[PDB]
Amino acid sequence: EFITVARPYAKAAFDFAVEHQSVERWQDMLAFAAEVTKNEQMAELLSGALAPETLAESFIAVAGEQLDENGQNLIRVMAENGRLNALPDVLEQFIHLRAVSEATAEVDVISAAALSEQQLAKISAAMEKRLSRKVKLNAKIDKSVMAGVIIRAGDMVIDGSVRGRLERLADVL
Amino acid sequence: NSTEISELIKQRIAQFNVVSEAHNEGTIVSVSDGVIRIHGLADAMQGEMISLPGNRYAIALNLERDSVGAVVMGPYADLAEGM
Amino acid sequence: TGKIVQVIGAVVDVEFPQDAVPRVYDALEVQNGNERLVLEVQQQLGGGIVRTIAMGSSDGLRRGLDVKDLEHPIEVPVGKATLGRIMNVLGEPVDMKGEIGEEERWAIHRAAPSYEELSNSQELLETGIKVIDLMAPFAKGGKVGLFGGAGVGKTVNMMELIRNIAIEHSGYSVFAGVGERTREGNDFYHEMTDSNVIDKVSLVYGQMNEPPGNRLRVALTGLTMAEKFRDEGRDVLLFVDNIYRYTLAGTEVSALLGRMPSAVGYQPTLAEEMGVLQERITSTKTGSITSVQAVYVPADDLTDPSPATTFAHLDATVVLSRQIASLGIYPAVDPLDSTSRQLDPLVVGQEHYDTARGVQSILQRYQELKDIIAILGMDELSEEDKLVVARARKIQRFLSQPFFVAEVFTGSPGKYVSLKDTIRGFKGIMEGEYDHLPEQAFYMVGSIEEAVEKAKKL
Amino acid sequence: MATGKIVQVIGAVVDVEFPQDAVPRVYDALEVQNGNERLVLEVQQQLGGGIVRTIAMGSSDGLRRGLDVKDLEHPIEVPVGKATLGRIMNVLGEPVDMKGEIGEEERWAIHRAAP
Ligand SMILES: Nc1ncnc2c1ncn2[C@@H]1O[C@H](COP(=O)(O)OP(=O)(O)OP(=O)(O)O)[C@@H](O)[C@H]1O
Ligand SMILES: [Mg+2]
Repeated sequence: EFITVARPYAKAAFDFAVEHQSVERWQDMLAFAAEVTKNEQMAELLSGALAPETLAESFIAVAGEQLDENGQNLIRVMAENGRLNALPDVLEQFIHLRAVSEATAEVDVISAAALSEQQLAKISAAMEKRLSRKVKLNAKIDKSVMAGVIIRAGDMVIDGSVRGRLERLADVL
Repeated sequence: NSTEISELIKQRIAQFNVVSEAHNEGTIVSVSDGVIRIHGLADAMQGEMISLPGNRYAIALNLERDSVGAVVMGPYADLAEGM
Repeated sequence: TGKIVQVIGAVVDVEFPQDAVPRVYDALEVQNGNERLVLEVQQQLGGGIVRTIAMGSSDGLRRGLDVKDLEHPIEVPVGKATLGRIMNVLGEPVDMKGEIGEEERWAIHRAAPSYEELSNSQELLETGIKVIDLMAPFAKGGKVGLFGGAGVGKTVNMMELIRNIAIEHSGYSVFAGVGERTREGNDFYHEMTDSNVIDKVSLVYGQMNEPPGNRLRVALTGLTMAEKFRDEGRDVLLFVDNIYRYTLAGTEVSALLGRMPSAVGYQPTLAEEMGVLQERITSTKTGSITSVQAVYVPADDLTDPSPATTFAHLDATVVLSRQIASLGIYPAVDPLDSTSRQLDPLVVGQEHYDTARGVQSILQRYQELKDIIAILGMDELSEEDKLVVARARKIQRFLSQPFFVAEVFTGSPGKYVSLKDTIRGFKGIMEGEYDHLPEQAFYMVGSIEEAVEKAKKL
Repeated sequence: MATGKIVQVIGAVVDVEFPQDAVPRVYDALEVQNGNERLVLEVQQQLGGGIVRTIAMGSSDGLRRGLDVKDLEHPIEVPVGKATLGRIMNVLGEPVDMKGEIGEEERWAIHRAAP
């Protein structure tokens, strides 16, 4: 999967966007580049063995919403190594590295029923002290947990669902 | 803003005339030792006879995700990339 | 729901929606021209791709075909409805007769019985065959393996064992053809129907014309029928026509499955793939399976991984030698390599045990002398060494025997020899009672009395 | 006009990239300036992307990346007939004796089909 080969390109682009104080734009540019990568006609062209420069300049043709000086270059560097399919993963790591740089975390909360604002306050205020980051909650309450709540941040998970207790108890068999 | 860029992309690719090969048709990507690699042939099937330029065939041995691997039923040396 | 995305020989990759990905060993189904093709799931790759082996010819498959997900494994008919019939790996009827009157179908992938379930037994099972039950006798409920190279006699030996055992035994039997000759499947079926014994026998055939997925899983179809008859509480005979083909069909697919090669290019999983098959062929406190397996030995190399792994699995092992068979001594059993768990004084008793170890000691000493004899000739031997040779050569001839199934080759009529007559004959030869007879007197005679009558006419 | 450029040199194996519509066929002969001599390359494989892979018919030392390559469109061609008698040649059909040029009337390609 392109996750390892996306890493170098993702970091380069972010540091550059920082030194040029233009991070928001880039994220828009990478999103556009990741959508042209999905187009069904372009997906045949990207799979066939065109020469890198004949492919890149054909790729640059289908984007005019790109910062040519900095954004055509990125495309040309990836084309010279055949990497353009990694663009949708380069995007996700750019977003990830940005959130680490902005010291900010997304957090997912799951429960049998919708929470009160006072509970959402205590959850967020706890997690910011757990993480030492800002947090932004989202709530994705569920049909199958019948009581309690789950909290997921990054890949660390805290479970208080009764579902989890019923199985965690049956485990003592 | 996503569906309108998704249809702008469809407009732009049309403007620049970038388009697929026809089904049942493809191009030779590489040539070595009588093994042939073909891109396209989205309707080729395992063990089919693929007609080459001239009056000769290759036999499709592998349907890879991006290509067909085939062996030439004759002299191979006049074949070239992009036929 | 699924789409085909690659076809490489016998292997087909299928993409599914990520909420719906088939389990391992699920059956899939796809329309291939004017017929229906089943695929068996081997591996889950990433991204909803799943990698599968075709139970049939994969030619004419396109990319982009729609694939249907069956929610269950390959399941085959079992029970008495299978008796007297020829079946496909998929459990389809292969005789021209109607549908199989199944009441139940069982998945071919099963777990072996637990260690608590196993049962021991020491009931010696007699055979007609002088060398086998002398040198490597075996029990009811045990496993026997016939090891040999190409053309040495594995099938003729198994056909005498079928004749001798499976007609004085009263219960049901299963014969699994695994990667062997289609002619010999047809020949065997007709002699069963002509003898009206067919109605006790289930036949699964996946012969050597079949593509690798058939040859690999037909063994498991064969066991799953035998496990139904065992769990019903019966005593069952299982015959497997060549176990080596199961491993070889694994080798053929393993590289396409993307597994690094091992050893002499075998699959890395060779010992597990063999072990999980072999452990199911066991007698149990509920009921018994007696098993005979032929084991092809590639390039006559008994140290190749596939023979070598098979030797630990079995209770009696009979090794057939090309060097003996080219003498025209048949059965071409090597008595210095054939062995059994049952050759033990407690179960056989002492007279049998002493006779077998005497024969083994004389024939070993004859191997030690042959390198002297080869250069110098025999005259240089000591007068006791000449007596060892003069006895050993008689013993090698008396191990020969006319088989009833071999009459179409030898012409001379088949013989059945009792265990009492075999130990009496070899014990008499080693005591030297018969040192006045020529070597030809012993060749191809049923019993020691028949040798003395042959000697009168030389 | 030379149309290729050298893109790798790994011992005797030399890789050359050509324009996509010009890629030499297999067994053809290329030539390059190895400083002060022309060096012939024989094509062994057409790789993807206009790259071809070739064996040097001489010493590989002193080749740079980016040297221009002339695509002679035939195979290796050698002089033939009476003019060859009593002469020593190398594989390229160049005289290895000192005895001047060979008065060739034809040159034939070395790779041809059997009767
Ligand atoms: N007891 C015997 N008497 C006479 N001939 C025999 C005997 N055993 C084997 N042979 C001869 O050996 C030949 C091959 O034996 P058989 O067919 O059993 O080998 P096989 O097991 O089929 O070997 P493979 O499976 O590798 O082909 C036959 O011609 C058979 O006549
Ligand atoms: Mg056989």
